[PDB]
Amino acid sequence: VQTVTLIPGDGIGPEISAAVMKIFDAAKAPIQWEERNVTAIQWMIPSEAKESMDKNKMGLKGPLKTPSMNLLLRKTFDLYANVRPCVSIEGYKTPYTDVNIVTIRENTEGEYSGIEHVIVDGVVASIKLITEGASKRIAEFAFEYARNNHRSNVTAVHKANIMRMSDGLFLQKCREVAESCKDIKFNEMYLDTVCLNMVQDPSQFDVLVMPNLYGDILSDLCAGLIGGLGVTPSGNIGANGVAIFESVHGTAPDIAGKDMANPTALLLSAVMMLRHMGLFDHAARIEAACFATIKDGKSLTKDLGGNAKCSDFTEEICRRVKDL
Amino acid sequence: RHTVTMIPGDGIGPELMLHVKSVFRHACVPVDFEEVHVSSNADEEDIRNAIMAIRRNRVALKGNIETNHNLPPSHKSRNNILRTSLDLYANVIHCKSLPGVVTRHKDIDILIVRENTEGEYSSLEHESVAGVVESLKIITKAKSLRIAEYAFKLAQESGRKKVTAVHKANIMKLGDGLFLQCCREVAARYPQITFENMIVDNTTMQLVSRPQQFDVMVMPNLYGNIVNNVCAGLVGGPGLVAGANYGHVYAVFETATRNTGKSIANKNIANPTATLLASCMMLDHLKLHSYATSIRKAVLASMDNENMHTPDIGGQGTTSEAIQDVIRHIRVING
Repeated sequence: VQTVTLIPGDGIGPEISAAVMKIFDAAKAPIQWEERNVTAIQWMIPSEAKESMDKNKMGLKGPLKTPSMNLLLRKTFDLYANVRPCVSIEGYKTPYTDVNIVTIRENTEGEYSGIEHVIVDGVVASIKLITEGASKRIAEFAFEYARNNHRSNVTAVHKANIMRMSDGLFLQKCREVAESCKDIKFNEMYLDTVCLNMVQDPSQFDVLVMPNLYGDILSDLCAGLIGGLGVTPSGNIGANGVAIFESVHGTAPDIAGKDMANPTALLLSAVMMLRHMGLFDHAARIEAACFATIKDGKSLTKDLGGNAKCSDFTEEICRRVKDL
Repeated sequence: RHTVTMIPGDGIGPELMLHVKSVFRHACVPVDFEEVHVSSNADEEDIRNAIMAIRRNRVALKGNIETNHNLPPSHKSRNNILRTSLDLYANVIHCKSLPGVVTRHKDIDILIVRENTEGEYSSLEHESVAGVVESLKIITKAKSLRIAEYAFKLAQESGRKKVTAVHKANIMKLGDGLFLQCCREVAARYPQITFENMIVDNTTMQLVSRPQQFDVMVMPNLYGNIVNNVCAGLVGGPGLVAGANYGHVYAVFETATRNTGKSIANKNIANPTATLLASCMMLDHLKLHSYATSIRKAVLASMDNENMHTPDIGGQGTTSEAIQDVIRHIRVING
């Protein structure tokens, strides 16, 4: 029974953080919550927070309000791999029904290198950085994720036709890892083709690995295929075995305390959390109990949406997770 | 009679140029194609003489030259070399829902205006030390102003009402910021046109759910690559949508998605619609508007008939059967 640094965050942060804990022990989970506040000071994040995370290794983070803490937590814990598994959800139906993609985004260098120069008046050069080190590391993580999560194919996504030196070296590191891991089927594809086919037949894609800006855009389009950021789990993996799993929707301050929110997304990042540790049994139950709640009917939130409030939704998940 | 440069390209390009000639013959279009070819050769003499022919002719219709991304960075994409050498700064494509092609989303009518010469297509890279590669995306004021002018003039002349600038200025603060601000400046000269803006991530999310909210869109080069292909796919795929490339004097027409289609080439299954619509836009540009309209109504009429559909859009017919139907629709328009 280990401890998980909890970061409720602002607006609807606390309510959906309450809903996740309620379901987490309604379901026998060997997890106890060590709440914490994260915030820039002096910048920095508090002593309070840096040492919980460097002790527990596992955090779950709600919607923070808006130095970028997105960027702070990345640089403070070396969050180098953004993971977003998108799965169509029965009951919450979009025009796309067959989706099951995992996007794996390099999260340190790439187009978000922070280097821009004004070359002269009216002429800006923004510098994209691609390194042997980081590309190899996100590729190793991509293939390791594919095995441990029983995944058949890993596609590298690139534009090495246009950006030959940089996207090329990213690709070169994906190739070297793939020849050292023939268990998993590897292909390459241009970003524009991946975009073109995604909105036509998303079902043909398995694990997508790609550098920073492409991963930023694709992860969002995929989540748009399954229903939005209100239903999307996300995780970030760092150095020395730290990992932070999170909401990525807004705080929704205008309904912040009216039992009206929907905790699906953070609850699913928690599920994704357990799976990361171990505890698949608990994950499968919580997840299945969630999936069955959304499909069965009018116990639905307003934003998904029915006319039931957040802890009616949450309590039915508790009701059903107790009957494995 | 006009003389047009024709670059057949790779993949489905060659076969589809033949049907373009064939359709122009039946319609008696006063246009003579002057073909130039571009090989795989690392040497640039092919691509350079294609450029000089377009300088001579001012108008061209082209397939897609394949780019081998396994060759060294010195071997740059010829499609890009053409685009930038000739300074065709505006990539324009028009994605509109085709009533005969039923997809997940209806009521789509989006003009996309894409800066076509600058950006992350500048081909400026270097390895400072072993394993450390830098690439310089270039945004300038003169080119951001230029593209923004075009999108707004387009929006007005075609009676649209909203331009949406697409960008990553919240993270690419200087580069994308400069582009966004050039748009804003132009916006202030078109008070009658609603100006909005949106981040490229959230734009792709809105496209796959509510793409009816977009009217005209303008953006820098890579984001256009993404948005063109997203919207091409939404309305039915790469065989349907034409694209144009405009400079101040030169103009070059093609398929919107810029794909060679090597995996379906030479099996008489390619969809000729994108290529045909591209050649009508070329006819409009040449002020041959009556020929453009005859052929465009024919091709569109054929898409209405499910029986004419190629496999890219769920059908079973051949290219040649589609071209047959198109010619049948022209052969009654002109007597």
